[PDB]
Amino acid sequence: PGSLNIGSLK
Amino acid sequence: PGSLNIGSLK
Amino acid sequence: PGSLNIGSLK
Amino acid sequence: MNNLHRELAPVSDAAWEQIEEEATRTLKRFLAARRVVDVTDPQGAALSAVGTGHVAYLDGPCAGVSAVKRQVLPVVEFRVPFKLTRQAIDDVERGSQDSDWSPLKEAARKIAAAEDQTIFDGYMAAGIAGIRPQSSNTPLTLPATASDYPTVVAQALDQLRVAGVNGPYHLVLGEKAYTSITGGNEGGYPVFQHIRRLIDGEIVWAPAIEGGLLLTTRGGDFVMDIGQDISIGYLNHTGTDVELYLQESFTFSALTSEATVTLLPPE
Amino acid sequence: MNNLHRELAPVSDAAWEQIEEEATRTLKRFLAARRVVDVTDPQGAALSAVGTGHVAYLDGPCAGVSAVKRQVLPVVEFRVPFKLTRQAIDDVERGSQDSDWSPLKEAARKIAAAEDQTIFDGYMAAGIAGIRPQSSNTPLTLPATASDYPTVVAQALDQLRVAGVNGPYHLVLGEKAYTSITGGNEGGYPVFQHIRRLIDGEIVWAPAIEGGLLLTTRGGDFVMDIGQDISIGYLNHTGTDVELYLQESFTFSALTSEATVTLLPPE
Amino acid sequence: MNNLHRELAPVSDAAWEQIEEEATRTLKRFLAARRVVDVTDPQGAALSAVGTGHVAYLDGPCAGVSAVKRQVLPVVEFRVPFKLTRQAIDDVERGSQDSDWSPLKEAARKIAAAEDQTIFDGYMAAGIAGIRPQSSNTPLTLPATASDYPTVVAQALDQLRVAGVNGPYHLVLGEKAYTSITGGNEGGYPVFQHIRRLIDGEIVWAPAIEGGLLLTTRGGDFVMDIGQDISIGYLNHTGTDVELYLQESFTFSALTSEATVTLLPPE
Repeated sequence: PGSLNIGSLK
Repeated sequence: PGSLNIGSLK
Repeated sequence: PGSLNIGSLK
Repeated sequence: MNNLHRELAPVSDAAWEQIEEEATRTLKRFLAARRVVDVTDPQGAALSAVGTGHVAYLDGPCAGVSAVKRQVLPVVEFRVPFKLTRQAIDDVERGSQDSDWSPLKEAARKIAAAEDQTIFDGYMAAGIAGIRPQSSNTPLTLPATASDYPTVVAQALDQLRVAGVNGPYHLVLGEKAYTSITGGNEGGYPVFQHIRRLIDGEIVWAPAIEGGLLLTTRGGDFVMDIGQDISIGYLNHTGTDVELYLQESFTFSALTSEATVTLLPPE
Repeated sequence: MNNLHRELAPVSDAAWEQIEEEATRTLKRFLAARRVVDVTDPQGAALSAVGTGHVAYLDGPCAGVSAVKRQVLPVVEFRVPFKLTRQAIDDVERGSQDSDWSPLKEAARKIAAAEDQTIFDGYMAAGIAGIRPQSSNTPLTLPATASDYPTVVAQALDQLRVAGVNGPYHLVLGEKAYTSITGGNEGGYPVFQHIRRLIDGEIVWAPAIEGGLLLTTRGGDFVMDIGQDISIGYLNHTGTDVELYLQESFTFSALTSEATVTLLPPE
Repeated sequence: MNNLHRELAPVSDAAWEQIEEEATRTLKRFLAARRVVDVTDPQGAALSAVGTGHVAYLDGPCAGVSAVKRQVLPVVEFRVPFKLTRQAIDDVERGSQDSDWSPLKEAARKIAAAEDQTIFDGYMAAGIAGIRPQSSNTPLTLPATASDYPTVVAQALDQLRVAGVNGPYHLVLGEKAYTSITGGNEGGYPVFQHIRRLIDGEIVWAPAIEGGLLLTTRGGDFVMDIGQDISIGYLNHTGTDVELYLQESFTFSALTSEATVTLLPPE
C-alpha cells in the first residue's frame, strides 16, 4: 500500500 | 560439520 | 583441478 | 492498516491516482544516483543493519576467553512533509486536469537531492561514507574553459586503464559543469560529441552535487540496500489544507575504492 | 571446507567421536542458563545484529528533511583454546577407553561459565545488558541461616503476585547458597522440600553466579539469538600435542523488566 | 591429488571461489599477447619439447655410417609466489565482500608481463627467440609528436603490401606510445580514428614492451604450445599468513619472418 514502485532506474 | 547440536535444554 | 581456464583470448 | 494511515486522509481516489502519477513522474526524473549503482529489492520496514563481515577485538569476559564483536552498517530513514489545498483536491472529481501539485514536486525534488547527496558525499551523522571521499585515485581539477574538458576526461581514462578497471564508463557532472558544457561553441554539441567519443557512456546530470566524477558500471562496486521505498503518508488536516509526507529508508556501501576518479570544481 | 579446518588435524574418527561425546556430555551438564530462556534455532555465521525496533533522532542532511537511525544489538563471539596429547589421541584406535580429556572438560566448563555470566550479569564491553541489572523489582538479601530461606522465597513470591506475573516459578541459586542449603539439618531435604513446596518449580544450580534470583518460565521475556552453536576447531599441532578450541556466537535480550526478583548474597 | 597440493591449505570454498574469480578477471585484462597468436589446447604436464623438423650433421659412429640429430624447442616453466592474510581469508564466510586481493593482483600482473616479454622479445636463457628480433623487414622509428604517427603506419602498411602479406592488420603499442597518442589534441580521438582508418584492426595496449609493432592476424605465423595453463598452488602457511603461487609452462615459435614490422621508440 502506497509503495510507489521505483526500484532500479537502469 | 562440527555443529555439536545442543539447542534448548528445556 | 585449479586449471583457471583462459585459453585463447581472441 | 499500516503506519502511513492513508485512509484517515479526506482524499478521493482520483486525486490519489493523480498525486501518485505526478510524484512518480517527478521522482523518475530527479533520481540520478540510482542509475549507476546496484539496487536490491525492498526488504521491509524491519531492516535495521547490514553486516560488513569484519570484527573488532574485545578485552574478554573471563581468563582464557577471547572475544570479538561484529561490525555493521545502520539503516537511515528520511521524511519530508508538504501541504496540499482541499479545493485542488476536491476539484479532481468535478473534472479538473490542472490542479496544483507544486509542493509535492518540491518535496520530491528535496528528497531526491537528499538521497543523491547522501550517496555521493556520505552522511557523517548516520555513519555512512560516500564514494568520492573513499576514492583512492588522484583527483583532477576541471578546466576553466569548456574546450579543455576532453583532455581531463582522457587523463581520468588513462588513470583507470593504468589501475586496471574495465567496464562501460559514465561521467557524472554537476549543474555548473553541465551548463558550462552546454552554453559554449555551437550549442555545446561538438564538446558533447567529443566526450561521448572518448567514453562509450552517457553524460549524467546531477543537480545535487558539485564538480563531477567518472565511474564504471561493470557492477559489484556499489550496493544500496533499501528497506522501504519512497512512500506517501498522512499527518493531519485542517478546514482548508491537508499535510502529507514522503518517507524512505535505506543504507549504502562502496566496496571498490579504485573504480572512480574525482573531478574537483575549477578554481 | 569451512573455517574450523578440522580435516587438517591428525585425529582419527574414533577419537573425534569420543571427544565429541565427552564435550556434549560436559556441556549438557554445565549449561544452566539455557534452560530458563527462549532459544532460537541456529541462523548461521552471517548473523551480525538484531533489530530492537527503536530509533534515535539525527540532525538532518538538508533543510526540511528529518532523519532517524535504527537501534540494534550486536552479536558477540567467544573462543576458548585447549591442548590434547597425541599419545592419548592415538591410543583410541589401539583400544583405549580411558583417555585423558580433562583439558577439553575444563574448556567446556570455562565456556559454559562465560556464557552463563554474560546472560545473567551482562557484558558491558560488548554492549549487552543482563537480567538482574535491568530487573525493576526490589532486591532481597539472603539470610545467614539456611532455615530462613523460605520466608524470603515467600516475600519474592508476594512481590511477583502483587506485580501480576504468572507462570511456573524457578529459583536459581549460586554455589554458596546451594551448599548452605544442602549442608544443613537432616541433609537439607526438609528445606529443599519447603522451597519446592512454596514454588512449583525446581531449584537450579548455577556455579558461575553469586547470590540468586527467582524468575518465571511463562515465555516471551528473554530471547537468545544464536548465530553459531558451540563447535570445535583446529589451530595447530606439534610432535607431541594438538591445539583445538571451542567457539560460539550469540546475542541476548531481556524484554520484561518485572518478571524477576534479585537475591543479594548474605551480609 | 596433484603437485599443487591445494587441499593442504586452510582456505574455505567461498574464499577459493573469490580468489579464482579475481585472478581470472585480472589475467583476462593483463594478458595481451595471447590475442594475436595461435594458442593450442593444454597438452598436460608431461610436455617437454616440440620438434622443429630440422636436423644437424654428426661425425658418425662407424665407418660407412652417417648420422643426424633432430632439433627441438624446449618448454619453460614460470612460477610467481604471493602471500594472503588469514583474517581476510576467514572474513569471507562471515560475509565480507571487500577482502584484500592486491598481492594476487600484483602476482597476476607480474606473470602476465613475464609472458608478454618472453613472447615479444624472446628469452635467451631458455633458448626461445622472439618475433621482433627475428623480423626481416626494415624497422621504423616513431615520431616525436603524436600527429605524425599515421604516416609511419602508412609506411609500415606499404612495406607489408610490397612484401605481399595479407590479412587484418593489428598495431601493438607500448604504454609510452599509448599515452602519447591519448594525451594529445581533443582527447586523442582524431589520431585514434586516423589510425583505425588506415588499418582495419584495433590498437592493442601492451604494458610490458617498449615502442611498438604492426602485425597480421591471418593465422599460421605464430604458434604457442601450452603444457599447463596458469594455475594456483600452495607452499606453506603461518599463524597469520598463507603463501600461494601462480605457475605455467609453455613454449613459443615464430614461423614467418616477414609478417611483422618493428617500430623503434622515438629518439
